[PDB]
Amino acid sequence: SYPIFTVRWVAVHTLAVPTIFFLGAIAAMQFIQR
Amino acid sequence: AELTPEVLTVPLNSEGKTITLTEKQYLEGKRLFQYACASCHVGGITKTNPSLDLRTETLALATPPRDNIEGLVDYMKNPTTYDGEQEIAEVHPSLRSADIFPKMRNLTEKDLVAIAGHILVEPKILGDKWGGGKVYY
Amino acid sequence: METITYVFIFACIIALFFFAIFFREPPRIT
Amino acid sequence: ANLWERFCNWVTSTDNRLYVGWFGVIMIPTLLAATICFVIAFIAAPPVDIDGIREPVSGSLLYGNNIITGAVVPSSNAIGLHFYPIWEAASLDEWLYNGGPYQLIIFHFLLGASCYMGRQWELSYRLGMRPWICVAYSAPLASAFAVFLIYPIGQGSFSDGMPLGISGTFNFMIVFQAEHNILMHPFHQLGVAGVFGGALFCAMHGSLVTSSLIRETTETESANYGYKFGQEEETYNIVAAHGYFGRLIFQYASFNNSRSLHFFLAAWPVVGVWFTALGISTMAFNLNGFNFNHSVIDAKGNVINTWADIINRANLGMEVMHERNAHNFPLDLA
Amino acid sequence: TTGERPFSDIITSVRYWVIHSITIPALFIAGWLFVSTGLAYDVFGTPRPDSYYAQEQRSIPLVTDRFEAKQQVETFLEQLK
Amino acid sequence: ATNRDQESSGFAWWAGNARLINLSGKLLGAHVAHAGLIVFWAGAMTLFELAHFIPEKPMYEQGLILIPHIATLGWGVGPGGEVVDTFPFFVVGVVHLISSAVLGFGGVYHAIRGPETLEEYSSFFGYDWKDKNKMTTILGFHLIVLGIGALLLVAKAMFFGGLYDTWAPGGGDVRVITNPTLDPRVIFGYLLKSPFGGEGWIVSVNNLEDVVGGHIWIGLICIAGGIWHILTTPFGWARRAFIWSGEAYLSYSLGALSMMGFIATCFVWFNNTVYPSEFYGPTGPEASQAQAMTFLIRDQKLGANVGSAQGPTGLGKYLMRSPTGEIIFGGETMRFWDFRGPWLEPLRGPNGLDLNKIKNDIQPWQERRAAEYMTHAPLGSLNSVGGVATEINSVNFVSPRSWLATSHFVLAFFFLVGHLWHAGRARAAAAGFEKGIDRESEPVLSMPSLD
Amino acid sequence: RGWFDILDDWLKRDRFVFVGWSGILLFPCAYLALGGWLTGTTFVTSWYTHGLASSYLEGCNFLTVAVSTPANSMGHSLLLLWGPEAQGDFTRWCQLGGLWTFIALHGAFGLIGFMLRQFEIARLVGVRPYNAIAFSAPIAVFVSVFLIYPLGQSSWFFAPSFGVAAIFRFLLFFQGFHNWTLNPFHMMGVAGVLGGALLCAIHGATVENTLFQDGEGASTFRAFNPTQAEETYSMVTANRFWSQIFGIAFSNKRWLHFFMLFVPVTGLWMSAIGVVGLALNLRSYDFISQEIRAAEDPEFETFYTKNLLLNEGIRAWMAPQDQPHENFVFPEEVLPRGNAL
Ligand code: CLA
Ligand code: CLA
Ligand code: CLA
Ligand code: CLA
Ligand code: CLA
Ligand SMILES: CCCCCCCCCCCCCCCC(=O)OC[C@H](COP(=O)(O)OC[C@@H](O)CO)OC(=O)CCCCCCCCCCCCCCC
Ligand SMILES: CC1=C(/C=C/C(C)=C/C=C/C(C)=C/C=C/C=C(C)/C=C/C=C(C)/C=C/C2=C(C)CCCC2(C)C)C(C)(C)CCC1
Ligand SMILES: CC1=C(/C=C/C(C)=C/C=C/C(C)=C/C=C/C=C(C)/C=C/C=C(C)/C=C/C2=C(C)CCCC2(C)C)C(C)(C)CCC1
Ligand SMILES: CC1=C(/C=C/C(C)=C/C=C/C(C)=C/C=C/C=C(C)/C=C/C=C(C)/C=C/C2=C(C)CCCC2(C)C)C(C)(C)CCC1
Ligand code: OEX
Ligand SMILES: [Cl-]
Ligand SMILES: [Cl-]
Ligand SMILES: [Fe+2]
Repeated sequence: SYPIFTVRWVAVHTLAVPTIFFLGAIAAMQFIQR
Repeated sequence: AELTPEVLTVPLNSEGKTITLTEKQYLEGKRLFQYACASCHVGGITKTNPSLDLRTETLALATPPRDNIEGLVDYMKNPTTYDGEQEIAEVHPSLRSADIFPKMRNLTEKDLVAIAGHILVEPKILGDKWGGGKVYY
Repeated sequence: METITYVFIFACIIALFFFAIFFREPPRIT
Repeated sequence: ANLWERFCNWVTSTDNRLYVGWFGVIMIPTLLAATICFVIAFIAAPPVDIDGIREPVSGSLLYGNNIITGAVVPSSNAIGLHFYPIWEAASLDEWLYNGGPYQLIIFHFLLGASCYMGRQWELSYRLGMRPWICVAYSAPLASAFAVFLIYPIGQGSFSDGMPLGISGTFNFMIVFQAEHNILMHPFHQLGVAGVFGGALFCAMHGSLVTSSLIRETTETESANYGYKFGQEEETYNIVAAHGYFGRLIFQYASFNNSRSLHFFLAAWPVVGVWFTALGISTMAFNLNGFNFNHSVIDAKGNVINTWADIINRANLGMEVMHERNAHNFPLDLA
Repeated sequence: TTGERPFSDIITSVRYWVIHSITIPALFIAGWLFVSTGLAYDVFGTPRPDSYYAQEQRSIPLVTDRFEAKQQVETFLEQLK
Repeated sequence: ATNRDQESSGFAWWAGNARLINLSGKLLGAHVAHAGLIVFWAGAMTLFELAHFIPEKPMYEQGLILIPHIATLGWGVGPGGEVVDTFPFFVVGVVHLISSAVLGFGGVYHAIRGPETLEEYSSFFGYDWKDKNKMTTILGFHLIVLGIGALLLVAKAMFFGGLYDTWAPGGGDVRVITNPTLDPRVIFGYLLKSPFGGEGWIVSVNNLEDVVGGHIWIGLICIAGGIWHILTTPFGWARRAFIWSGEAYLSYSLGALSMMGFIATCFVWFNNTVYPSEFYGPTGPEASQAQAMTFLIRDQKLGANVGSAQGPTGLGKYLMRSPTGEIIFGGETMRFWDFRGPWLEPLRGPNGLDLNKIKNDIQPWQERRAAEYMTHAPLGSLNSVGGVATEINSVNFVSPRSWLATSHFVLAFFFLVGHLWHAGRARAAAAGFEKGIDRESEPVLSMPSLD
Repeated sequence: RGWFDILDDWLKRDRFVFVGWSGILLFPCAYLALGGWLTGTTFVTSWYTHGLASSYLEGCNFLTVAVSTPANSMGHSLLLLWGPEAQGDFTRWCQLGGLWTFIALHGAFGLIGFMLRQFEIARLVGVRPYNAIAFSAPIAVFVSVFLIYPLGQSSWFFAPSFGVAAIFRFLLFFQGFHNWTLNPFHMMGVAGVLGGALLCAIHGATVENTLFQDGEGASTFRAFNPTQAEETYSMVTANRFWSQIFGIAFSNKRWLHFFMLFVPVTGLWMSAIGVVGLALNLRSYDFISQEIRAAEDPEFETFYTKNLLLNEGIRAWMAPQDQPHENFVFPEEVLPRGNAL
């Protein structure tokens, strides 16, 4: 079988985890009124 | 800073009475001003005549006085020159000439007060940008 | 001297175009 | 063979040093006329009233210019899009005053360059090649058409076309910014992405092939002698270059197909220049770039400036100063 | 060919989506709540729409000193009362 | 799966529509289905423009392109171009949209369920790209359909309500054309005019009589030409000149549509006759001439003698002379002195603008039309912000002339690239070296050296 | 074999993403410069340093978000988090512009690590380090523009701000104040970039249109094998084509691909030298012989004199808001304006 946690796994999640966090934050900004 | 009622307070007539607009009245006056006036009066100036602007200091010196809600509503019903000599309703949008200015047809008395309120509130917020032109962009 | 210098440098480039095209080293299928 | 056959055989002859062809029959006289006129005008042409306000602009070298400031001044603003040849003027002194040489140059030039493009297909057809080389040349040709013809058409005067000079070109760039905000147009951004990426990909492809040249020379002689003209064997190792560039990023962001790789070398810069030519062409009809002036507002109603409003301050500076004496009315509509 | 599991095997397997059916939406909610709660402002000092100027003020609170910069910003933020 | 993979067809998926070159049955389903998409958008966009339509606002302030195309044909408008009945706009949108399902049904059928090749089914509908006799017949049949459509426009102008004439006396109105221009010196006189300023080739047409009379000639020529190609085969000089293949024929139409694309772009940007300013807004030159007109009226009311006012450059601040002597407006608008509009001609005399008519014959309706067109100049941003590039956000307006000209120019350029692409390959495919150079029969290797 | 040679074996392992000794410096530095720009352009403002909104939180879009430079009062300070300005506070560190130096410095060490990565991988594979040498031109641009230019100026304030609309401001600033178009070093840089895009387009299109027929399909991309030993396109036919069309043509494959290396690298290097001169305000702003003539002759006019009037207009209109620390107050009567406009 293949390993689950690799250096490539770390490289992907260093970018993938914050990207969805930001997409959720930016999506909430679209409804902010003055 | 906020849009406080003391900012939304404008003179009602030339005798000292005032009226405090609501926040929805200002936003309604801003929408209708863009619907019927912003083509010539963007930012408080006048593209077809830069010699006359929408500054409150200019509306107070006109004859009759136009620096209040009553004077602005009367102007949108029977507009005149700066000295009030001629009636320019034939070449300026108004309810009297809504036949040739179709964007002035579906306006009501409540709408004119909102448009009159925005003209008197906006210079209190933008300062010299209202009626200043490209110099203050 | 300015106009003469510019035209002189420009004429040398046009003359260089002539020798680089018609008097190039012929490429040969070695 | 009669007269016409041997003449057609020589025109379409593949043994000529410089191939002529039928497209070259028009390209040769048109480009020679525009070239002879340009060199004479760049040196001895008198000042030209470009903006039609009786304010001539000196352009030639004999009238106080250098290589950086000299230019061939465009035609007058009073002429507009009117065809102004030599025989339409009462004298050459009038033809030279109103920008006559400019129309003669850009018309014979655009005609010759169009024939130059068709001439690229013609030689490829006689040699048995694929003919899409001229398609890549359509990108710089459409760019010349945009600043020389398409933009004057949309503005209604050839005086607004790009001048034929170094400092004149800079004037065309600044005025285009104030009147169209080209920097904020996504097509010029695509054009920058084409020329910035092209220079990147040109250095990238060149530094990888040279980094994998098979050893055929020594250290006391140039490595270029390791290749002989017309040899069958490839001069470098594409797998070794793929082995390096496949690890600088990751394996699959690297090309292993030389044909697909070189197709990418031709697609990216050409598609980028195609859009920036359409940018000048679409903005010729005043469909300008993004406008975000006074877009950010606080809770009260104050204007919260951004970098977009700062660009508007720079444009206003170019706006109120360009053609200082040619405007009598508050709005610059063309 | 380096030994890692191919990507097409992962994103098409069920177990990947059994895990990532909630991990992707939960992070989307986390970032959403980071702004809706107002924490995004207080962390980075970003001014609120009603915190750019004082009521009758029209001048930007620009920092004019290098070492006393932390003092002036707090002085500017205190005047919003 | 016939010719649906790269091995059996030779074309990758990004060139997968090229697997239809030798499949007449499936190819017919592609052109009938694409024709359904064209009528689908024509009907859906009209219903979208009608639901968003505000009658008291001008059409150019609402971003309409299809309703102005219908309003020009005299359906639903009254005097001055004012909308009086929005139901004809609804009918055109519904009927076009409803007809798209009929075209869509036959497109889907002929493309997956019908026969793959029409050579088996019928000798009348089956064709060969190298069949020079059959190709001209299909060209003649479609030429007759085009000639009929050109006469359908004439019938609308002469027998069914007429057209909207912006040059009609007393103001724009719907008018029936009774005397179309049959004189060939006037009709074919447009084709021989210069395309430069002051002439303008065919764009300078400024009356419906020259428009309707031209579509009579175009209709008769296509019918006579259609009957010609149906009964005839291409001559020898044409057989040795053109490449006879399916890809070559498409390359001819791409160069033809690209040429027509540039023509429509200049048509909508300069001509205000077949594109009335009441529906599409003032042209580029139109609004620029309106600013000089507006302030000429303003300063003259204040007592300024506009005929003697001298500008800073020495030229007239308000009026000057064209290079040929005609009295024209001053300023930067000297380039736009070729403009002709119904709201400006009353002030024009034998030598150009008449100063006596300027002092005493200016009407209030000419002043309102001058201020409206000035503030509606075809200038705007990509996010639809009206004004110059330095204008602040306030006005939501981009002229439909700018939307139509810029769009059909981008389409005209790419369709010229389609010509250079498909016509170059058609030459290489018919010659037999489009796939590369023969290693054992390289043509250049059999040629003498250049030097 | 000790711990050093054990760690060296693990760093140089053949995995999906190569690490290497350079990765100890490249990956963390490259990750912080990217994450620092993304975090700033989404949440961090520029209201106390420039008086501008520069994030998605305040209401900006992708074209107007930026990580603005520190205020002019900060000077050439490193603006460290633990430094005397921020005093260990992270929020105040963001309000003063500490992200800009956080991105510029960590990004500078990232470009050092990426070029070290090019050296290390090329040695393990067994190829020449020309891609690393060619990468010196991007490094030369970043060093001269983001570091050498502001350090010669008054502060970091006049350095490029990490934003789309902020870079466009940087272009128009160098036009009105430095006349950067007239400098001959930028001209050599323009010729290197446009000439590089020319070589890139003309080489790829020539190869694709001089291919040999190694397959029977219309899509000619499958007619190539990376292990093949024969050239895939006719160098001879391509040589004769461009000799008859253009006059001259390449005849050597190795010189051609080095020529593609020299043109874009030399262009950016020359433009970097000119920017270094701009750090000291050593501009190619004026021609003295032109000004002496125009000062004594009100009828002498060239495109050179017309562009300076645009530069004088650029400076007067944007300086009050672009340089708020100067506290410029320009009345309406001093602003240079043409007629009517
Ligand atoms: C204008 C758009 C258009 C049209 C009309 C066609 C038409 C066609 N394509 Mg092409 N194609 C297009 C665009 C288009 N293409 C584009 C943009 C690409 C690039 C991605 C391709 C790539 C491509 C490839 C690679 C191939 C085709 C092929 C084909 C043909 C057979 C398709 C088939 O068997 O699918 C079968 C598909 C199905 C049975 C799935 C259902 C499809 C139906 C039609 C959907 C209908 C939806 C609609 C709303 C229902 C309406 C109901 C009605 C009552 C109103 C057919 C003539 C093939 C070909 O040449 O055959 C020899 C082929 O191999 N196409
Ligand atoms: C002839 C084509 C044409 C023209 C001139 C217009 C013009 C207009 N439309 Mg319309 N539209 C069209 C086709 C067209 N449309 C089509 C095909 C559709 C179906 C999707 C629509 C659907 C549509 C809707 C739903 C609405 C409009 C609206 C509008 C108005 C505003 C447009 C706008 O803001 O653009 C914004 C500008 C852009 C989005 C930029 C697009 C740039 C394109 C994508 C570049 C493409 C390049 C090239 C073709 C791609 C190939 C490249 C390759 C060769 C390498 C304007 C009057 C609005 C309106 O006013 O309603 C009353 C509106 O609500 N349009
Ligand atoms: C480009 C148009 C076009 C062409 C060339 C064909 C050609 C063909 N189709 Mg197709 N078809 C089309 C459109 C087209 N069709 C459309 C739009 C539909 C949907 C309604 C169909 C539905 C359809 C079916 C269901 C079948 C065919 C079949 C056939 C074949 C025999 C047709 C026959 O015998 O008619 C002979 C002629 C007539 C029956 C008289 C028709 C008279 C018309 C309808 C009157 C109106 C004419 C007028 C010009 C219409 C103007 C339309 C407007 C848009 C301009 C032939 C290969 C058959 C086939 O392939 O069999 C295996 C078959 O079964 N077609
Ligand atoms: C849909 C349009 C169309 C198309 C594609 C064709 C296609 C064809 N026609 Mg036909 N034709 C048509 C409509 C069409 N026809 C109509 C409507 C008529 C009636 C007038 C004719 C009358 C006709 C005749 C009488 C003949 C053809 C012939 C031909 C064939 C050769 C054409 C050729 O070599 O042209 C090449 C064109 C030239 C060599 C002319 C030189 C170009 C001149 C100078 C035109 C100027 C171009 C200029 C740029 C345009 C500016 C505008 C203005 C100056 C005019 C070809 C199959 C011939 C044939 O063999 O058929 C049996 C033939 O003898 N056509
Ligand atoms: C490849 C790794 C790397 C590199 C080269 C840098 C480089 C840098 N970072 Mg960064 N950083 C990194 C990773 C890295 N970072 C990581 C992973 C994080 C997240 C945890 C950060 C978080 C971070 C922040 C938050 C900040 C920096 C800053 C800086 C800059 C100043 C660093 C400094 O002065 O350190 C000084 C310290 C050293 C150089 C260590 C020297 C160690 C030797 C062996 C001495 C040992 C002393 C001995 C043990 C005795 C101890 C002391 C004793 C007497 C009490 C510099 C450009 C600052 C900056 O750019 O401000 C604008 C800043 O504010 N970094
Ligand atoms: C990025 C631009 C891509 C341009 C494509 C141009 C190259 C295409 C030429 C054709 C070659 C053959 C076809 C290949 C095309 C190809 O095969 O694509 C698909 C590719 C291959 O994936 P696998 O091999 O896992 O796919 C399963 C296959 O084995 C089934 O055959 O997928 C990935 O590599 C996805 C990348 C995820 C990456 C996530 C991030 C990982 C961390 C990266 C951190 C890097 C930073 C480095 C520091 C500098
Ligand atoms: C082949 C093919 C293709 C194509 C396809 C197509 C192109 C198709 C078409 C289709 C079509 C094109 C269709 C259409 C349809 C339509 C319809 C179906 C309609 C309906 C309508 C209705 C139902 C309406 C209703 C109404 C009325 C009547 C009144 C008013 C209101 C309303 C609107 C409601 C593709 C690409 C996929 C690929 C593969 C193959
Ligand atoms: C409707 C109308 C009108 C009319 C119109 C007309 C009547 C038209 C016509 C049209 C026409 C009358 C057209 C024609 C065209 C032509 C063309 C466009 C041609 C082309 C050609 C070609 C393309 C050729 C080529 C070639 C060469 C040159 C050499 C050899 C080879 C070839 C053959 C390829 C008017 C304006 C009055 C008014 C409005 C409406
Ligand atoms: C600064 C700092 C730091 C760092 C942090 C980090 C590292 C962060 C990261 C972050 C991140 C890492 C984030 C991310 C984000 C991302 C995003 C937000 C993205 C988005 C995207 C999108 C939106 C897309 C779009 C598109 C395109 C581009 C193309 C086409 C298609 C589409 C449209 C889809 C620390 C703590 C160390 C320390 C302190 C300071
Ligand atoms: O000419 Mn050359 O640049 Ca086109 O805007 Mn108007 O006009 Mn003139 O001013 Mn701005
Ligand atoms: Cl200028
Ligand atoms: Cl003017
Ligand atoms: Fe290559």
